[PDB]
Amino acid sequence: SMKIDVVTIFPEYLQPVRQSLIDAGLVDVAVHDLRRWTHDVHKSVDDSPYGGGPGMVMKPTVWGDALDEICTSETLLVVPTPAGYPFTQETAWQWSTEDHLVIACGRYEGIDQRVADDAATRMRVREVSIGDYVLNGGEAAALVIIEAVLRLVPGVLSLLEGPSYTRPPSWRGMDVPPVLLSGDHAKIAAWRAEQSRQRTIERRPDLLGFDS
Amino acid sequence: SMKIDVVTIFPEYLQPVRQSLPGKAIDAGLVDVAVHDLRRWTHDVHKSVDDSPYGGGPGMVMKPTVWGDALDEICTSETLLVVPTPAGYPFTQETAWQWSTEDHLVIACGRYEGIDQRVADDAATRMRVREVSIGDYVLNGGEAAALVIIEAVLRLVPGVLSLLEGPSYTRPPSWRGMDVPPVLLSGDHAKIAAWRAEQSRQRTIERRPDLL
Ligand SMILES: COc1ccc(-c2cc(N)[nH]n2)cc1
Ligand SMILES: COc1ccc(-c2cc(N)[nH]n2)cc1
Repeated sequence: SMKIDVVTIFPEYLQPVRQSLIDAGLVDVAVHDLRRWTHDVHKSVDDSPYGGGPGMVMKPTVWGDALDEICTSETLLVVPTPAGYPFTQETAWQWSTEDHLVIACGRYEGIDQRVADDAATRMRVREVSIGDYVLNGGEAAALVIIEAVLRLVPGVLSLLEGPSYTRPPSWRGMDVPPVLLSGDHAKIAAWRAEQSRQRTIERRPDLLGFDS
Repeated sequence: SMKIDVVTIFPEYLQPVRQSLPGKAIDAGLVDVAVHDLRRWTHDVHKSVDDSPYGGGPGMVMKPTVWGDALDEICTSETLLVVPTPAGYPFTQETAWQWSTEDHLVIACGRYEGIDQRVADDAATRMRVREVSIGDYVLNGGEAAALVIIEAVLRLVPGVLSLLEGPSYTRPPSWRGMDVPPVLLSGDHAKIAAWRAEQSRQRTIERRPDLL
């Protein structure tokens, strides 16, 4: 059993998770509007940065009140950010056995650093990046993290994968590799091992300890 | 002026994209995103999109005949065909900048174990094809990756909407016992810039030593 809470100023962006990645009852996912923890009539969640810079920063006060209500000492607080530790398959396996994830989604130029720092005095906190590109906010990263983690949960139970094929054996004058039709398990395993190592050196040489 | 077509068996998953697009950019004709149900191009009464893998293995493979008809209708010679896959070349910020000046992106979203390799190989004989990964984790299908790519590319198109960045702060100057670093309130802007550079250097050493 896992519970996931997502906090955001754009709750509508999280609807793609509504169609189960939940239907079984293994996991429960809930989405919260950050603005519900404001108190002024304009529901202001942002202010200009100290020390200069472009754009706006999310205020710590509103975030602190939201996390106070949602989190406990058992919670793993997840904060997507381009400046984070890398989120990898290893991370996904680690988080797949957690009881409670809370994902805090930033907008504007980001969240006041004291939010994560205050939270770390009460619970475990992980600032993470899902890849070396920049988004407008954390919501799409939240969807990626939820999908990668939930598929590993017990109950929903290196090198690059090579190419796959299915019927018909000839299509537009292009043939499925004959070894794959041969029924020879040893030869098929060897061919697939070689396609994978060939794809890896071409596309991801870093995975085998080479440059670029 | 960019057109994006997305092809998927789960069209509702791409809901956040159309919802995040400002009317002004659509009205100005800067961007158009369209989502297509792959089952529109199936041949049989059961609307089949998958079949068993040649050479054996777990799961299923998406049929080349269905995908071939879909891409024949949607793509032209000027199309950049994007195929998300864990076995792809890395999608990075430089990729996003490159794709931001394209006239037509088509994103082919896989499910099951992937798409028969002859689909991409045939398409590459008449248009540019890019198989790409958005990070070193595995998803159930390409839809969440399509959301990430669309957001990272379109935020670089005007008006559509090295080292790691250090921490950001805003009001109040003191919160839950934590003060904003006094240098940021000093009015010494050369010193502030040097402080930010050192914060960035330390964060990069701790979280991303690969960047150094
Ligand atoms: C403003 O709030 C955010 C939160 C997260 C991101 C992000 C994370 C990654 N790997 N790319 N972009 C950007 C902005
Ligand atoms: C079966 O269709 C897909 C398509 C893409 C993926 C993917 C891409 C990345 N970076 N992780 N997972 C998985 C399955």
